[PDB]
Amino acid sequence: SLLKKLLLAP
Amino acid sequence: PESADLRALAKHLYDSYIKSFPLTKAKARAILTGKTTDKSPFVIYDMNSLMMGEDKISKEVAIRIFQGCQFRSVEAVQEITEYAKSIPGFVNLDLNDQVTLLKYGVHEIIYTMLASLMNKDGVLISEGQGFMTREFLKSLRKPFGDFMEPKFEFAVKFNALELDDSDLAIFIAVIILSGDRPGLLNVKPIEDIQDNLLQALELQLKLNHPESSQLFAKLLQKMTDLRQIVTEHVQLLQVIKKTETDMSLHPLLQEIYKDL
Ligand SMILES: Cn1c(COc2cccc(C(=O)O)c2)nc2ccc(Oc3ccc(Cl)c(F)c3)cc21
Ligand SMILES: [Cl-]
Ligand SMILES: [Cl-]
Repeated sequence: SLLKKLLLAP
Repeated sequence: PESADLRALAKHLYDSYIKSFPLTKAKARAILTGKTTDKSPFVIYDMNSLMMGEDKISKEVAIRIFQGCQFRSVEAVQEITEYAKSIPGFVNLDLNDQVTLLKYGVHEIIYTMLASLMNKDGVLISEGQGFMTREFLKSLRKPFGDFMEPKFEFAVKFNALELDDSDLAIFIAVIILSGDRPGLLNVKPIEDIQDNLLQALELQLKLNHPESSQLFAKLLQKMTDLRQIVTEHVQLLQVIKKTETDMSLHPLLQEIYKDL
């Protein structure tokens, strides 16, 4: 998901 | 001491809050009370000034404004996500649970912070570049003219509590770490973090608002009030998507609004 992607970016 | 650590946690959250949110309540009230030295916000109070502001800061105005709020929401979700990642223990939670906490908690945080940019007469937009009057916002045709009244009503009462950015940083952290969100896989670690955050909020309020009787209890109630605001907002959305076609929703919001 998009939220997951935002969460993973340092 | 345990209390000393709760203050260090409070400070950590505040510093994180400052790094994640460009427009703080302190700066916002300065703009709203006319004390800032920066460029004054351009006031949008009617169709003509909206046109002028649209250059300073195809679709009908009502939809343009509604979609404008949606775009700001997309930006806010990203700021809130960055803030969440700074809450001790958050990034170590099951990743799907992090998603879940944000999915069900972001709007509650958006409306909390929106209150910081509002007064009885209007709301600051685009990081203080503009100020849109409350009257103009409700003068919009149906169903858009009722869109924000519930938020303004909440803000006036919320702002009467006079919280500052330090109080807000912890308040927001508590809400994000809500163990009762639907579908959480591991509630215990979330609850343990929130319990510590709640202890930090309690101490923060006792120290920062010593005379404010029952402020902690009042904030717990505001947390409940915020969920009701989101509930009404979601319902108004359905009513909008049920009559307003051709309206495309940002994918980030589509994800959040899905099964919610
Ligand atoms: C009212 N409002 C806010 C702040 O209010 C919010 C912000 C986020 C969510 C909600 C909400 O009710 O869900 C409300 N940001 C906005 C951004 C664009 C917007 O629409 C416009 C504002 C000025 C101009 Cl020149 C323009 F051409 C469009 C309205 C906005
Ligand atoms: Cl106010
Ligand atoms: Cl929920």
